[PDB]
Amino acid sequence: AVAGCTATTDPGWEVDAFGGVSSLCQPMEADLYGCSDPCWWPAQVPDMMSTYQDWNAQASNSAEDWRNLGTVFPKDK
Amino acid sequence: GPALKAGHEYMIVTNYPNNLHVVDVASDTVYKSCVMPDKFGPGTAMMAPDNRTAYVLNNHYGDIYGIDLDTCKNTFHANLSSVPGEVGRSMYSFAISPDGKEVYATVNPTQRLNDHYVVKPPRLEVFSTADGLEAKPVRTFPMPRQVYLMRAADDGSLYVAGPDIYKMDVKTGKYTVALPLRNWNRKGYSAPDVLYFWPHQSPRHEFSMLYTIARFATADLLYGYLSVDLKTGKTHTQEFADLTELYFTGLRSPKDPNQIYGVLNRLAKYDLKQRKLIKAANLDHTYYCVAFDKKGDKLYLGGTFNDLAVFNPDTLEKVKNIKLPGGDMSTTTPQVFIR
Amino acid sequence: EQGPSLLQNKCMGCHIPEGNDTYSRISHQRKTPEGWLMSIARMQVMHGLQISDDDRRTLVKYLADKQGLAPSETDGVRYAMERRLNTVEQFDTQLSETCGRCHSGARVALQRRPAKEWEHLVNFHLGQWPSLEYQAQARDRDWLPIALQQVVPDLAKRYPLESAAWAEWQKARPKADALPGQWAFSGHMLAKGDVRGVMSVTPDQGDTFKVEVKGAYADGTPFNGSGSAILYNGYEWRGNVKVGDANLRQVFAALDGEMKGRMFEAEHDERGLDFTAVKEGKARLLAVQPAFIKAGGESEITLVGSGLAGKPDLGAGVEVTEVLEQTPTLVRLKARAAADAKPGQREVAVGTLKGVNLAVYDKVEEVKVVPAFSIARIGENGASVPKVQGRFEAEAWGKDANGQPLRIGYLPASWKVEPFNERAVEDEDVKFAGKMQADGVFVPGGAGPNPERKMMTNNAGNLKVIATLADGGQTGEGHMIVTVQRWNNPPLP
Ligand code: HEC
Ligand code: HEC
Ligand SMILES: *NNc1ccc([N+](=O)[O-])cc1
Ligand code: NI
Repeated sequence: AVAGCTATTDPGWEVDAFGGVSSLCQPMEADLYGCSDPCWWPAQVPDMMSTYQDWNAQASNSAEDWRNLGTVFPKDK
Repeated sequence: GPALKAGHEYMIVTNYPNNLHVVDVASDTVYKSCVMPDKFGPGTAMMAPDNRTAYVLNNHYGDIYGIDLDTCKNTFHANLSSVPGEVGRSMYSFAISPDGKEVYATVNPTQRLNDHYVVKPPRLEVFSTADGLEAKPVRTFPMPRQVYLMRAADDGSLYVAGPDIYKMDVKTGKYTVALPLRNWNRKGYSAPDVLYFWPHQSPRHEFSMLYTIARFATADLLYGYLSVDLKTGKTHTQEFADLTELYFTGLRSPKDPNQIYGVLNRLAKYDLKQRKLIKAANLDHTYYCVAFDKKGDKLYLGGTFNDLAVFNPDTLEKVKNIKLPGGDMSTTTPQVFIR
Repeated sequence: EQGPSLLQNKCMGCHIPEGNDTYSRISHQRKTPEGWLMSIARMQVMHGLQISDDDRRTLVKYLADKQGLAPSETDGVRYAMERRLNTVEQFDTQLSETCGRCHSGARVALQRRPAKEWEHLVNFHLGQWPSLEYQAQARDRDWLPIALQQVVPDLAKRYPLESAAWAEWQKARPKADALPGQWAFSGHMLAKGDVRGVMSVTPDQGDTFKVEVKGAYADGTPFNGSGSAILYNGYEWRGNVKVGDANLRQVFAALDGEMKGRMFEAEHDERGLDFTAVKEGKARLLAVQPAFIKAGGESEITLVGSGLAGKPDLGAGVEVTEVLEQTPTLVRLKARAAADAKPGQREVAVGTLKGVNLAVYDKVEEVKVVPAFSIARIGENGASVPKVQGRFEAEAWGKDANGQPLRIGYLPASWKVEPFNERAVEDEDVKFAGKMQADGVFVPGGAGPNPERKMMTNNAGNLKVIATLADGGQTGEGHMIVTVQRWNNPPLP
């Protein structure tokens, strides 16, 4: 575990339960909305259940429109 | 649009933008598509006993909708936030009565005030399907925390998946532990872990879920299968393999109940009796949810992206793919039925 | 405006006035400057608060000064503000499982609240993210009862609103006028090398300043820049210095004429340097660069510090063959260690100034990769997030004359990547994960699904980072995982 990663491995986000990356979504996009819809990894992946409900508006098809997913923190400027 | 045909087999799946699609199982092609009201999330659907109306948990886990598949008409709608000052969410927890006259849903509410939140105890809310688009609780009972999947048995009883699987009387609200999970004090083993959000309406007529459990970091990881026969109420569990990889969903073939197919990064075919992997298949990408047709002659892989993978269960090889209009299926559960 | 009127004009309505510029929730918590920015940011994102970046900066400053943390209350968890995301946290299990499985446990430790405020926080979590109690390390227990009955009282005990430290800090807190002046600095950027020079801090409006960095790296690449900085709570230094073509953020703790912290790229927090500075007016010996000398070797060594006066003595066996330059903040000389010099540390000195050690060594026995474990991340390729590099250094170890282990330092090495396991070989991670450069910098692959890979998967990988010393060919091993991006990235991890 690293300070910048999640410890909730279901199978996880930035490392799986086994400590590798194989049990993760392949590709990650296959398990993106499965992570986002019910906010399974809210600290890394933005919740659409409550906080960022229109996050994937321009990316309904994550396999092809993953580039349209923006960052969520309200940075200066 | 086109009304569904009698005797014909169909499959419903929900797609990202906010679609409900009907797939003609015989030709493996999209029969028709319906646009659902409001917003998507989770999009989990189940067919009513009429083989005509689909009930969907949508609008960010806070509303249930009834949609007539022959016309795409929104015939029912129950908001889960009927209590003043609270926002209610359903963690995939909803079921339809055997006669289709009531819908149940456990609501985990949160009172949202001006400068703070207060999490409130959960509650089962009963809705009458006759109430249409403004359905309100006709009955409510207290529910324990961490409740998710629920399925109404033939005798009207409701099997509730929570820390333990409960059997609940929907008239009195009293419930008993039907199958202990957390409090399954089985020696030599740990408590089982269950992560399941796919309420399969399988041909076998059972409420089934997969679980993992350690058999005594020394512990031997195993995969198990749990099942509640919805006809008789008979409960059953059994480990079928040593955990080598993960699977999200798993179904027993209606063709051969001794074979269980699990899926996530690979589609695996197991021998329950022998507790042995008979065959595995590599996928084009991660798939969440399995679905068998009535005869068990086909196996569909759904969830994740916008395509269904059609597999031949015997050879365990992808026959074709059904590309759905729109985007990701996400955590949707492919539902098969005969119109 | 002024902090108090903005508090009322922007927070009131939702937050109840309790008298003399105090409000519900707000006046009962103490956080770091980034902690305050995060709370206000949540108000905008979650509650629709309408506030300009300027008024937000005004409120953060006001709240950071009024309700901040004493220096000792940040002890051991400063890595979070310093954006050290590869830090392996060490907290008790209850805190880690309950509160540190999503974000860092440090985000919790950088706050002080009474039990009721810790309780409101627990209700907010389960209320904003209902799935919380159905997740790993939550579904296996009665999460809410445990959190309210066990965790809240512990959090209130470990991190209380009132403390002796906070009390004394409000009285002993210095003003910003104690910072202007010349500051000699020493530092080190992983996979790049040492850096040294002088930072000129001149005053500006209020608690803000103008900053001038004059210096260079050990290799000769310049480190000159200009920027500004603000000082929160009398010690929390936050600055931005445009050095070359990159904006570097400075997160230092300025205490007793000394600044300790980290300076990283605004956009890439894995690309940074450790930073230590000493204010002029006090004689200090900051660092020796390099901090090692091989027996029977010729080497240009430079001493960094403040008020350096006298003659440099590098210990027994080390010969100062010529002082190439001797200013009060930098003394670069040529040295020669005898082939006979006994291996071990040497107390270095400039006149009567002592403080830093120089390791004389004969041979390298053991090599350690630093960091031993880290996370690299795919990015760019059209994505909204940047790549997160793997940056490494080979730490050499030997033995001194007393048979005791000797940490020599960071020695030049050759870098390569190998599959970490049978799985990584099968999927060809070394071919897709990215490229390990000769300088120890690993550049991950681009983001998105990769049609070329099995299951069109991402350019992720499970790698073994191998360093082989140029001095003797002794190898070392590290572990690096190249993973997916994260779109939610607040000021604190
Ligand atoms: C133990 C019960 C926990 C404590 C104590 C805290 N958390 Fe969390 N947390 C989570 C998110 C998604 C956020 C903020 C949104 C974002 O990061 O983008 C937070 C935030 C906090 C904060 C900041 C509070 C503020 O600014 O007012 C504190 C002090 C905090 N958390 C304490 C997510 C999660 C989560 C995953 C589902 C868990 C288990 C926890 N947090 C647990 C704790
Ligand atoms: C109404 C729409 C709000 C305005 C305007 C502001 N806040 Fe708020 N705040 C609001 C709620 C409903 C809550 C409770 C739930 C939550 O998000 O935490 C809060 C809470 C806070 C807190 C406590 C945070 C914690 O983790 O305990 C703080 C410190 C806070 N609010 C600060 C704050 C400030 C400084 C505001 C002025 C710019 C402000 N809030 C406005 C709702 C609303
Ligand atoms: N960690 N991701 C994840 C996606 C989907 C489900 N699920 O559908 O139950 C669970 C976890
Ligand atoms: Ni070694």
